Formats: sequence, structure tokens, C-alpha cells
Amino acid sequence: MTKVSSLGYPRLGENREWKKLIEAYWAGKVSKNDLFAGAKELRLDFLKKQLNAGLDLIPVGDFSLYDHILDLSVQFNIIPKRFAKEPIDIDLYFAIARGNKENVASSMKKWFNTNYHYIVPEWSKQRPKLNNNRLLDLYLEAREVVGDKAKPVITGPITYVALSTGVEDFTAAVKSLLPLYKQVFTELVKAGASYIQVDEPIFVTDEGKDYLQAAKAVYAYFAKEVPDAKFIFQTYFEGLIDSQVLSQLPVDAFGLDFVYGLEENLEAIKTGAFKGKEIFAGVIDGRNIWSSDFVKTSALLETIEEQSAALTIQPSCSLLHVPVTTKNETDLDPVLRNGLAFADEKLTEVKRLAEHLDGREDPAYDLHIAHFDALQAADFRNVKLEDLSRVATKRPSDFAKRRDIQQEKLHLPLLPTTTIGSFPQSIRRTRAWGDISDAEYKQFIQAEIERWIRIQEDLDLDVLVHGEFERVDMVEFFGQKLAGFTTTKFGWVQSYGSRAVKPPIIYGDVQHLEPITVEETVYAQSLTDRPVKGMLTGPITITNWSFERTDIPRDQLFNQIGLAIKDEIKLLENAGIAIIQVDEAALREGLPLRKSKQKAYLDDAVHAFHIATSSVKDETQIHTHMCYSKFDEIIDAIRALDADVISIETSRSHGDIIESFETAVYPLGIGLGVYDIHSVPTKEEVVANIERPLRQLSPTQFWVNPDCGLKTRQEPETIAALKVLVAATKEVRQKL
Ligand SMILES: [Zn+2]
Ligand SMILES: [Zn+2]
Ligand SMILES: [Zn+2]
Repeated sequence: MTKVSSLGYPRLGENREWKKLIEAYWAGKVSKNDLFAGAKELRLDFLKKQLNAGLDLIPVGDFSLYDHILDLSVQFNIIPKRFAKEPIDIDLYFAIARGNKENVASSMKKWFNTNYHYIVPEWSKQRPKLNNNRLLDLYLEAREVVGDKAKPVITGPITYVALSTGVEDFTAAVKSLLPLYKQVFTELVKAGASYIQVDEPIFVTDEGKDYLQAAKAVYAYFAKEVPDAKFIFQTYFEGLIDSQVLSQLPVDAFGLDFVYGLEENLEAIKTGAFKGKEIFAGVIDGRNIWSSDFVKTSALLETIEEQSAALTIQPSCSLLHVPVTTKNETDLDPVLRNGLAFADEKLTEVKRLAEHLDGREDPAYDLHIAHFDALQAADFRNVKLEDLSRVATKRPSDFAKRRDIQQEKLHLPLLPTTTIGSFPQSIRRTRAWGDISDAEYKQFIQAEIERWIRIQEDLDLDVLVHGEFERVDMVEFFGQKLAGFTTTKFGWVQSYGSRAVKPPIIYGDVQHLEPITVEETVYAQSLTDRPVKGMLTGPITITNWSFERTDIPRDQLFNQIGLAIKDEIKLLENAGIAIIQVDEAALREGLPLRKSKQKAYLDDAVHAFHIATSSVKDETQIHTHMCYSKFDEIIDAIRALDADVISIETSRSHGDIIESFETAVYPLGIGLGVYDIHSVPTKEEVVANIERPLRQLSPTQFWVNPDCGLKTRQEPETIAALKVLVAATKEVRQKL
């Protein structure tokens, strides 16, 4: 009676066969025939899983060999000018994604506030035309497996245009795509399509508010030209903006996110503005991995049902954003695993919620709730942590007074040189310990640390780092030793192209129990008489890169992690480490979509940082690394962190990134990333980068260092770049 659906499914496959397949093709190890056969096997496999879960409308079209936006580019003839000569085939497809020997790749940007990156369209004089029948082929293919349950999906024109680059005139660009979409949809209906999911997440965002009338024109058009289609104006990631206006779109159904846009959408329907329309209700978390709260969700569905003409139940976004399945996670505690749900498990949940709304009895439903309740009641979610009322949130002495005390203890030269902490890893082959004694691995890493310690000494870098050779992930390396964290055996998620990450799971209260990084850091320091830095990851990054608990508020979690970082920082200081660097490279990525919610997030972020760093002695020097760009946004927050030194990337802007610190008269220490760690710098090239920020703020305030970590670069080029860095700095010193 009540339909269930889904927006999308991962491409990976249970053991990353998709990743191995496309990567093998690029390496010339897999023919075209085996590429497409392999990709077909996967699709059919995925269609069956979704069929067997009981879905009434199974998403078809989101499967891709790299990216769903890129798919539209090639399909709509939006191909970068530099590739305009190539034949339009899969090699050109991958050429745009990865670049060939003559042309660089298209750029990629973040898919909203997710961990996924899409490939950015590059508009030019090119006339939009259909270059294939990609979506029709996929649809007809699916029909043979699932039949009338097949639901074509596609990113809408407005969102596609907004995510693009080079668009001179927005409505003209959008308008030129309409006839293509018309043909696409008309072919699908002819082939038997009914419901067609048309994604417009842009209408959950601030920017979206500029396009309300474009939405009216575009969908009035589709409704006039393809009258037989049942369109699903599909949004996700936040609430529907201007819901009272958009609710008037001439479309059959609306896809609302009741997980990340609960309150806004909830009040959008209580108005009775969707009583004449069908709601596709995003009620299962598509970006996280906890089993649903069935009581909560069922009661929610009842309210939605009475406020709509028809209800269809689905996850809040494409399952693209979660791992495939918990079935093979055999190392997990049963009380935890029975409280987890990845992609496949969510298909089952969505089915069971509908059957319970239709008043069908199923033992699985109450059993699900029982397993849900056990997890909540577990000891690990009831850990007694340090009392926050007995924990400092503000350092005893302010910046100015600390700057003196520290200078008296460190006597670092004007414009000290240093690095963001990490050095190139060669060996990964050694780590496979595979089986090798621990006293061998340690001795191995320690030999490598000494080596680089001498290197930095010769280069005359006055603040050293151990290299982090023992670290493969800046988050999981901590998650491995913090209680309340666990890793998975197979929880992979696509981040961009053939890259995937396997994020930790914060399943319980977070608690520091043992030294995490102290050993390596203390060793390095014993070798030299120059200051060695400790490197840690702040709570923001740790949360954003992990699958976080959803049963406790963001700020509470932040504080828990802050406490652990505090306890680890204590250990470091105890051991004699005098400079400690807290890295936050996810602050941007974790920023809420809506401008109206960013301040509360930043406040949570700043407080937790204070929890982490306010219990150090005045002499101990607190550094924070932030690989961001638009600092003007978070400037107040940054100044709020009260870091002795904050290092940025000024190389890309040639040094003009200081503008925000200039306006805000930043009185704290600033590290200058004067070399892109992604791309050999010239000596005259680096000095200019250094002197730029010297315009307003005083020189006694700056540090010279690379843009970010060096794990990306090769040792040869790394050493050469550092030589130039130190030379450029020394030079600007002589000129006083
Ligand atoms: Zn990423
Ligand atoms: Zn009930
Ligand atoms: Zn505070």
C-alpha cells in the first residue's frame, strides 16, 4: 500500500570490485569489454539487492564509472574546450576526470556538505547536445531485472548549472539544457518510465533562494512537455527553502529530507501545503550508519501521512554516502552491530517502516526496537567522564603575556622556520607487522625519524617534526586508541573517483586511556636540541571524518573529544614537549550549509578547542594548523581559539590571504604557508610570498613553513623545496 524507494546506491561493491576494475582499466590491465561487462555485473547485482529488499521504486541512473555530474557533462556535450577535439567515448570521459598527456583534468568540488566530491563542469561556447543515451540504456537494462519498479534518477538542470563553472548567464545556460532533458525524459516514458527522480538539492541552500522562479519556469516546462511523467522534485541535505512557494511547483511529488531538514520541513507540511501532493519522505539517515529509531520515525511518518495525499518512504539522501553492508563486520560487538545499519540494512528498514505504517505485523519491527534499546543502554554509552566544571576553558595568562614567557624559554629567531608535521612516506611496505615483530617496526620507524631529524637539522630548520611515518590516517590513528571508537573491516565510502575512505565509528563515549603519540614525539626530541613539535588532530576533524554518534548533540561529542585531546596534551607536556600543534583540516567541510547555523557550529568548535588546549602551562606553545581558504568567514572564531600560532596557506594567494587578519588586526602568531605542497619553488618566488603579509602586521609575529603536510610529495623534491624555504627566510632576515 505505502511505497518504499531510494535515491541511489554505492558503486563500490562489497569488496571494492568497482574501484579495482576502473583502476585496472586506467593501468591498461582491463579491456573495454571487461570494463563494461564488469560494470554491468555490478549494476545487476545492485538492482537485485534493492529488488529483494522490497523497494517499489528502484533508483536507476546514479551508477557511474567516476561521477554523476561528469556523466551529465559528457552526455549534454559540456566538454572542456581543451578536449573538444577528442572523440566522445569512455576514454574522453576518463580524460576529463583524470587528465591525459596534453590536457589537465577537470576540477572537483565538494558535493554539498558530504564527503563526496563531484567533477566540475566547464562551460564555454559549446552548444549543448545529447551525445548518448546513457540514462535510457541504464533504464532499459534495469527494466529486465526489476520491471516497472525501475525509477530513473538524474540531477536537475538548475543544480547542474549552479554547480558548474564558466556560466556567463545563468538562466540562458539552464534554458539551453531544457530541450535535452525533455528528450531524455520523453524517451524514458516511451520506454515505460512513470516516476522520475529529478535532483535539485540546490533548493535546500541559501544560494537556492535566487532560483525560485527558475524552478517555476523549468518545472512548468517539463510538466507541459512531458505530461505523462510523474516528476519527483527531489531535495536533500537540508530543509526546503521557501517551502510555501516551491510547494506550488507543477510536479507530482516532493522529496523532503526529514533527517537533516526535520524542523523546517516539518513546519512546511503542518501548513497543509502538500496535502494535495505526494511526499517522498527522507526518514532514514543516508549519511550515517546507525539503525533507525523506529518509534521516533514511525510517529513521524504518521504526521507526514496525514499531511499529504500520498506517502513514499525512503532514506534522506542517496546511499552513495554510506558503506554497503554490516553483514561481514565480524569483529564487532553484537550489541553494537545490531545497532548498526549500512546501505543494505537501510533498504530493509525502509521496507519495515512502510509495512508497519500499513498496519502489517512483523516480528522484526519490535526486535529492531529491542536491539536499538540495548545499544542505548550499553555500558559504553554510560561512561563517567571528567567533570567539565573542573576543567579550564581559558588559559591563565593571555596571549601577550604568554608570548614573552615563551620567547624567554624558546629564543626562536625572527621568522622561525618549520613544517606542518608530516614527511613523505616511502615505508608503507614495512607497515604487514603480514607479520613482523613490534620491536622491529618501532626500530624501523625510529631509524626513519632520526634520519629526517638530521635532515631538518642540516637544512637548519629551527622547529622540527618527527615525520608521522607511523601514521596513515590523521583521524584513525587516534580513533585506534580512544575508547568509544572502532574501525570497520569493510566500511568503505567513495570520496571521489576511485578513491574511498573507511571512516572510524564513534559508537560510545570517548575517553583517553593510554598515550597515543607521546613515544614517537619524545624520541625525536631526544635526538636534537632543537624544539620538536607534537601533532594532534582537533575534535572537529575527528568528528567530521568519522561516523559520529547521532544519539547525543554535536557539542556534547565535541567536548568529550576535547577532553581526550586535553589528556593527551598533558602527557606531551609532561614528557617535555614544548610545542604542540592541534590540526583542524575539516573545519570548512564540517561547516553547516545554512549561514544561519554556522555560528552555533563555530561556537561548539571553539569551546571544544578551549577544552583541549586551556590546561597547558603558559610556557607551552599551542599551534593550530588550518588548511582552509575563506578565513574572512570564520575570522572571529579563529581569533577566539586563542592559539599562540596559527599557520595558513598563503602560497596559492601569493600571500594575499592575510587580508582577513589585516582587517581584523590579528595580534596573535601567524605561520605562513609559502609553498603549495601539491605542485619546485624559486628563491625569489618564496621571499615575495613572505614579505607580502609583512605589509601591516609586524614581522615578530610570523613563521615560515610549507602550505600543509608533505606526505604527498617525494623526498627528492621535498628536500629541495625546504632548502629554498630556509634560504628565502634567512634572506628576508638579513634585509632586516
Ligand atoms: Zn574529501
Ligand atoms: Zn505502531
Ligand atoms: Zn566556551
